[PDB]
Order: sequence, then structure tokens, then C-alpha cells
Amino acid sequence: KKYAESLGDESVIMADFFTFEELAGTSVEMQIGLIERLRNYIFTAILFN
Amino acid sequence: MLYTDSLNYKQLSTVSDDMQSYLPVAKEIAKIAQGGHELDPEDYLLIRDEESPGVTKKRIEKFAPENYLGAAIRLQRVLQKSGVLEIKSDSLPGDLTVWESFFNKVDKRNSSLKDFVIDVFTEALVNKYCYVQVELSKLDFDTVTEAEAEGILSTRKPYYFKIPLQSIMVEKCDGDTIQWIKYKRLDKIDNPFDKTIYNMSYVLIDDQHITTWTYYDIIVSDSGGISKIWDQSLNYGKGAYRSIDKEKDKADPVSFAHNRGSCPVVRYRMDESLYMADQVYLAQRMIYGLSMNLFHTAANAGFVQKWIRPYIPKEALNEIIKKYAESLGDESVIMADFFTFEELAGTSVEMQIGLIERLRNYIFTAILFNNAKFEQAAKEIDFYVQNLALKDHGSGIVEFTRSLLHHTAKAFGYDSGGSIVVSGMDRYDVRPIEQVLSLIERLFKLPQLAIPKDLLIESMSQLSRLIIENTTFEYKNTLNDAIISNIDEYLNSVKKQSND
Amino acid sequence: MLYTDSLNYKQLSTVSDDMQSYLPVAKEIAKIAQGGHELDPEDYLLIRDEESPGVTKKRIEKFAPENYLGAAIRLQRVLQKSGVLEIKSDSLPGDLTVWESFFNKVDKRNSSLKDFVIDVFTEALVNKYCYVQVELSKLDFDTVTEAEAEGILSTRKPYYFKIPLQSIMVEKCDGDTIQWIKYKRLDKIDNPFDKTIYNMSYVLIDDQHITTWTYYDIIVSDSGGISKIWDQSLNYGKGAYRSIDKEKDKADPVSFAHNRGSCPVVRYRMDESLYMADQVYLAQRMIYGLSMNLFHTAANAGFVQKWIRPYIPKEALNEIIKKYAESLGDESVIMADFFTFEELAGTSVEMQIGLIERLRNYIFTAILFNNAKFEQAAKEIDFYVQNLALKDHGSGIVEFTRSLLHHTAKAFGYDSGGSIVVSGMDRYDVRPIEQVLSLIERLFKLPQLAIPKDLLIESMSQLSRLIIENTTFEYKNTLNDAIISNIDEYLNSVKKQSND
Repeated sequence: KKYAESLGDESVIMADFFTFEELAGTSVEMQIGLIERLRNYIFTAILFN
Repeated sequence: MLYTDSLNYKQLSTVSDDMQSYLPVAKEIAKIAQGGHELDPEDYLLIRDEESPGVTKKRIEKFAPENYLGAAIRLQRVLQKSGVLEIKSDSLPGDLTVWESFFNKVDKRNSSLKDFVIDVFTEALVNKYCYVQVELSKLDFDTVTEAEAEGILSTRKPYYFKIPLQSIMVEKCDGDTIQWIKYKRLDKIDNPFDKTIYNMSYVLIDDQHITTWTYYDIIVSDSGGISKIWDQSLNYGKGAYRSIDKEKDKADPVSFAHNRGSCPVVRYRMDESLYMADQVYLAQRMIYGLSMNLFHTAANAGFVQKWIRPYIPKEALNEIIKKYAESLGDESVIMADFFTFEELAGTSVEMQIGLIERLRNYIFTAILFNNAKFEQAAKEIDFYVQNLALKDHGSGIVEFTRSLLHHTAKAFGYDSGGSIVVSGMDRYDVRPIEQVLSLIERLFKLPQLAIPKDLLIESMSQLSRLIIENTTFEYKNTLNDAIISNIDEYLNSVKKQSND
Repeated sequence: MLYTDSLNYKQLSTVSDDMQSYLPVAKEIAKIAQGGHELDPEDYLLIRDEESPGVTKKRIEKFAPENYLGAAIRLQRVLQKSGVLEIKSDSLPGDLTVWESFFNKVDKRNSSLKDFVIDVFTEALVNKYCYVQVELSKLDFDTVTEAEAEGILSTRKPYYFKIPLQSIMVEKCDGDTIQWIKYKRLDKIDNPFDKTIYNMSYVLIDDQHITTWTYYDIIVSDSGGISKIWDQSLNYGKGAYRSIDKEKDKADPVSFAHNRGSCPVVRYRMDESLYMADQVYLAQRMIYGLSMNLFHTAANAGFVQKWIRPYIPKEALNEIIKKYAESLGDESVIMADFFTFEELAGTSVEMQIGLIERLRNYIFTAILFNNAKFEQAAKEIDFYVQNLALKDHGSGIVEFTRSLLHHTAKAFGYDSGGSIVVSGMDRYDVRPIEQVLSLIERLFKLPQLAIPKDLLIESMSQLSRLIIENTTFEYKNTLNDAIISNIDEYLNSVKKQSND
């Protein structure tokens, strides 16, 4: 409870490890590339870029 | 045809099945595209399955709608407005003077023909089936003779009226021609010193008759219909608002024959392959939700946290952390064991940014257009793109100025006349003087016998008003009169030279 | 129509439902767009759900509003001002001299017609429905005969007046034409040696009559209405301020017929698809909040902290840290065990910067414009973009100079006349001399019989005043007179050559 209350710029917390865990993101761009290649095939079915 | 029977509210309020199916999706698409303050964030929440309402409202507070669909609609409207629309006068049946008088003001909004047609096109662009009706003014007199009837027939002044799509209730139409149509119209009687009153009219336009059923002093319901109506007999005869009866509250029709010979409505229907709003509105609401979630995540993970590991009793620990906080600046060396500045790296935020960017790219590629023009000789194309919207606003400004000048002339006691022609606000271009000079030179290089004096006068006047600006209207008038006289003399001289 | 009955404050103060719904959002959008000192940081706080007020005020101290919406409005106004607006004199009904006299000063703000229309366009751009009224001056005399009435009718001098949108209370209008309108007007009677007094007027403009209800010596309320009014009978007859009565405090109407035949107001209504302020104001307030939070985070995490690990008793530790602090510079070698310089890396700050940048990019892409022009032959386009605002300020400067010269002429006892035409401040361009030379050459290459002497005189005078500057007005006048005489001689010579 205390930790949550004092978790901002206006406080120095007294914890032991407080990493900000975040998704790196490599699969999202993988699926984006897959969708992009499907769209590229759709637009190359006609001879267009 | 001629209707003379009062109808219950249920009969008037009927809506055909196809309209019942189509109106909700049209309303949704219009709401998505228009955006603005009418948007309700609640409807565009990607909530994690009913979490605490406090965090929901905190997330709602960060609602920043990016209506890229609205930008695309604006771009298409401006691009189409950049075109030219012309009417061949000789092909107009009947007197040309009455046609010009009508074209001075084609509708109650004072817009010109091209402006009105572009507005119709825009309304169809946001949602198809834009309906326009052509009507007249009403004049009624008693003890009418044949001459009075002739005058009434000869005093018709038509104008256009755009029927809202959501107000359409039913219509019988084959192809594009409309056999007949019944729509609704909520007209507000505004009292300068009292609460606004509302009336509800159901208008049926037929082949040779037009009829209206009117309910007076009603209350509009959340479904767009009637909820409560006034009743003078109520309140022991004083009158009050009572619930609408679907079988006993009947409206007496008022009908008359327009003698048009056909239904005086026209529907503009954008082709399905061209109607892009049907295929991007879902992407737009997805953008709304994703942007809200992205801003919420960034705000909740944007701060920088600084933790310590004290250097060596809860009271002693409290004393230590107090001391540490006090001496945590540039003017002190702390004695701690580990004081990293913990901060979010940020890879998910840019991931969501990329997702929103790809949604926007799809929205702008639904039309064959590239948004990279505004993402990061040559720039003259972008300048012309700006000039397109400049020309649109200039046309609107010219219309407003014409109306203002008409009112001003009426203020002097003059009866107007010629509607005070106003030009300009149509050619926005860098370095415009030499373009007009080139136009003048190219005109003069043409066979002089083939150039009317009016064209030369117009071009020279444009040059004169471009070269000197911020000057008194008297000075410009004097210069234009001198130009006109000199051009007339030159034309007469060249004519007499050519004759002999 | 003719009103002659006093009305209670409740009757005057009524506002139509549509206006009641629309005024708050218009006020909010106007406040967001205008920005400036009127902004209240409290309203744009992304506070972490009611934390300590001390940190809230510390965050408020770091409020630096970046009104990109204001920049976009300025850009659109300047771009539209870059256009040309022209009036065809021959189409003006009635005498042309009175039209020119009116066009010398179209409103009480001394702006020209184009300047006034651009101001109206800007007011509509920030918030739609800009209202303009056309009125006259009032003259009253006693023992009036027919000749006196004729003179009073002939001495009308109309001018324009922009009605603030927030002052609109109710209006009945079909399409763009306004049937009638009631608005409010708070007029301050300023006393050079006393407290400012306030009066409240409710103005109803009708088809053929205009009426005003006036409450004298009132106090404006926080809602824009009346809170307290003066009462001479109060204070035992000495008078005092007492609360307004909504049923007993009645204002006597004063009305007169303007004989315009129609309501002398015009509303400019920017099209919804073109009105961009409705779709970016939320983004602008989000920018305000995000910028405040970003600066607060940067300030609270911007310092560099330096910690130690002492090399080997709390008193002994105090002695050690004192010594360490003393010997922490370039001129000493410390004996510690670990002395890293702890510093914020910074990845979240640039994340928030990117978020604010993308919000600004959306704001600037609501209009089809690219902000990269001011983010990082060719540059001549940017120079012309600057020249646009230069031309706007130049038009304002020319208006001010005309007014100043009019007052100066009045100082000499001269009665003005021609209003002292002033030109210039309209062509800002790099290397302007050869542009004027090219204009002169192109004019002279045209058929000389087709060029009036006035145009040549104007162009040559422009060249003369460009080639020599910082010179006495006498020198420029002498050069211009010589040019005029020489041009007249040349034109006469070529005319007599062409005659025979």
C-alpha cells in the first residue's frame, strides 16, 4: 500500500528492485510484415506497386 | 395524390424495413466521420473487461480523438471543389434573365450552384443518398380573379432544400428517379421571450401532390419521434403535456398540388466502389480506442522513479529515508548503496504508435492517396494543395461578401440590382504579378480581331488591382476607368485600321 | 414589430435551447484556441487522482502552453488574407461616390472591406456563426418639418458591427437568412474620475423594427447576466445595490423602425467539413496537460546525483561524509570505494516528447498542411510564406497610417479630402528592384495605344520610390512630378504619331 502511494516523481521509494517491465515487441512487427506481404500480393495481382 | 383523412401517429411514424435497416449504420458512420464534441468516449473504450470505474473515468479523461477520416473527407471535398462547373446559357429553356436571377441565390443558404452541388457531394460522401427538394414560396389571397391567379402563377421563386438522411422515413423509387417519398421534419418555433416550442411534420411528396401532417407543441423523444404532446383540455382545461397516443392522436393533413408533373426531389447516390466511408469508419473508431489506451498507458508509465538502498529498526529506517529525500540534489553527495534512476525504456508505446500509424495509413490508402505528403517546382505541389482549400474558403467568403454588400446597399435605401458582382479570392499563387503579366501578354499576342474588349478590360483590371493594394477604393476606381477608356480607344483604333 | 410593454428580467434573459446547448462548447473551443494568459492551468491537469496540493501547485508552476491550434488558426487566416478581393464598381447601385466614401471606413475599427471580411472569416474559423449587423448614426431634432425629415433621411452613414457569438441569446433563421434575432450587449459607461458603471442592453432585431431593453447601473454576474442593480430609493433614498428581481425589475423598451425591409444582420457559417477547430481542441488541451506533466517530470528527474561508498559509529560516518564533500573536486583525489555519478538516462522524456509531437502533427494535418516546413527557388516558398504575414501586417499598418494622416491633416486645419490614399507594405520580396524593372519593361512592350498613362505613372512611381529610399519627401515628390510630366509628353507624342 505504502509503495503504491509513493510511486511518482515527487517521492524516493525505498524498495530493492523496481524495474519498469515492458513488452519489447518483435512479434507485433512480424505480424505487421505478414499482413504487409499479403497486401503486397493483393496489389501485385494486378501489375501495380 | 389528394389525402384528406386524419391519420394516427402510428400511421405517420411508420418506416420501411430497408430504411429501418440502413439508418442505424448511416448514423454510426456519420458520427464516426464528423467527430468533434459529439463523440462520446464511453462508446470507444477497449476496457479490460469491466475494471474499476475510477480507472475507466481516468482513461476517459485522456480522450483525444484523431479524426483522420474527417481529414480524408475534407481532402476529398476540397479536391473536388478545385474543379470547374459551368452551365451553357444558350441551352437553358425559357427566359435567361429569370435563370440568372435564380442562380444569384440557388438556396436559402445563399450558396451558388457550384457551392450547393459540392455541399451535396460532401453530404453523400460522408453518407450516401443525399436528397434535395425543389420548392417555391407560398402566397395566399382571397377574392381571387383570373388575373390574380395568373400573377400568383407568375410569381414563383424556386429554391433547393437538402433533406437530412436520418429524416427520411420511406420512399418508392425506381433506379434513381423517385416516385414518391415521405420524410419527417422537426421545426422549432422560437419565442424571443419564452421557451422554444417544437412541431413535428410528416411530409409526403407525390407525383402531383405534396401533403403535410403536423403535430403542434410536441416533445421530441430520444428515438427522434414524439414523446409528449400539448393538450389544452388537460390541467382542468388549462392545458399540459400528456403522453402521445398511437391510435387516438390524429393529425389533419394539409395538401396542395405543385403541378410539377413529377416528384420534385433528386437523390445523389455515390457509387459503392467510390463510397470509402463504409470501409474505414471501423478503423477510425479503432483509432479512437487505441489512442485512448495509448495515452492512458503513457501517462501511467511516463514518470521517473528513483529508489535507494540505505547504507548501514523501522524508526531508524524512517529517519534514514527522510534524510535521504532532503539531501537528494546537485548540492549534496548522498551516502547510499544504490540510487539508480529507474525509467521506462519505451518499446510498447512506439509499438502502439506504429499500430495507430498503420491504421491511419490504411484510412488514407482507402482513397488512392499517400499521407507521406504531410508526414516528413517540387513544394509548389503542396502549395497548390493548400491553395485548393484556400479557394474553397474564398468562394464562401465571396458569397458572404455579396450578401453583406446587398444588405449594405439596402441600408443606403438602394434597391440592389445586379446583386453586386464580386470576384477574387480564387487565385492563390506565389508571385502572382508576373503570372497576370504573362496572361496579359499572351492575350495581346493573339489575333487582335478575335479578342473582345471585355476580356482585355477584365485582365487589365485584375492586373491593376493586384499591383496596387491597400489603396482607397477611389484610387482603384480611377485606375480602372482609365484602363477601360484606353482599352476602348485601342480597340476602336485597331478596328478602324483593319476596316481600311 | 413594435414593442411597448416593459418586460421582467426573466423574459429578457431567456435563451433558446439550441443556443443553450451550443454556447458552452463554443466558449470552450474559443478558450482553447485563443490560449494566452486567459488559460487556467487548473482546468488542464492530468493529476494522479488528487495527490497533495503542494505537488499540484509545483506542477502548475511549470505550465507552458504550446497553442499549436492558435498557430494553425493564424496560418489559415494569413493564407486566406494572401488572396485578392475585388468589387466591380459599375455593379454598385446608386451613386458611386457614396459607395467610395463608405468603403473608406467600413466599420468603427477603421479596417477596409477586405480586412473586415477576413476578420469575420477568422472569427468564424475559431468558432462558426460569425454575426454582423449593419446600422446607421442617430440624429434627433425638434420642430421637424418635411425638409428636416428629408435631410435626416439623406444623412445616413452605415457601418458594420461584429456581434460576439457568446452574446447571442436567440434567433429565428431559415437557412442562412435571419428572420429575427435577440442578443445581449454589456456597455460600460466610463467615468474619467469615478468607478466604471455598467449597463445591460437586450437588443431584438426584427424584420422592420429594432428594440432595446436597458437595465442601468447593474453588476455583471459570473454567468454573464445581471446580479445586482442600482436602486436610488434604497439606502433610505440615497440608493444602493440590491439583488435583481426576475419578476418585478422591468425594463422599458425603446424601439424604432429601420425601414430596411429585412433583418439587417448577416451570419457567416463555415461549413462543418471545413471547420477544423471542432476536431483538434481536445488534442490541444491534451497537449497542455502532457506538456505540464513532461516538464514536471523533467524538473523532478533532471538533476545529477553523486553517491559514495565510504572506505574503511554514526559520528565517525558523519565525519567521513563531511570530509568527502569537502574534497570532491578536480583539485583532490578522494579515497572512497565507489563514487559513480548517477544520472537519468532519459527514454521516457523523449517518449512524451514524441507523443506531444504526434498530437501536434495531428493538429496540423487536420488541415492538409505539413509542419515539417518549420521542423527541419526552394526556400523562396518559405520566404513567400513569411511574406504572407508581412502583407497582412502591412495592410493593418496602411490602415493605421491612413488614420494618422487624416488626424494630422485635421491638425493643420485642413478638412481632409480623398482620405489621403496610401499604398505600399504589400509586396515583400527579395531583390525587388529588378522585379519592378521587369514589370516596367513588360508594360512598355505592350501595344502603347492600349496602356493608359495612369498605369505607367503608377509603375514608374513605384520604381522611383524603390530606387531611392531614406530621402526627403521633397526629393521623391520632385522625382515623381518629373516622371509624370515625361510620361505625359511621351504618351502625347505617341498619340499624335498614331493619329497621322
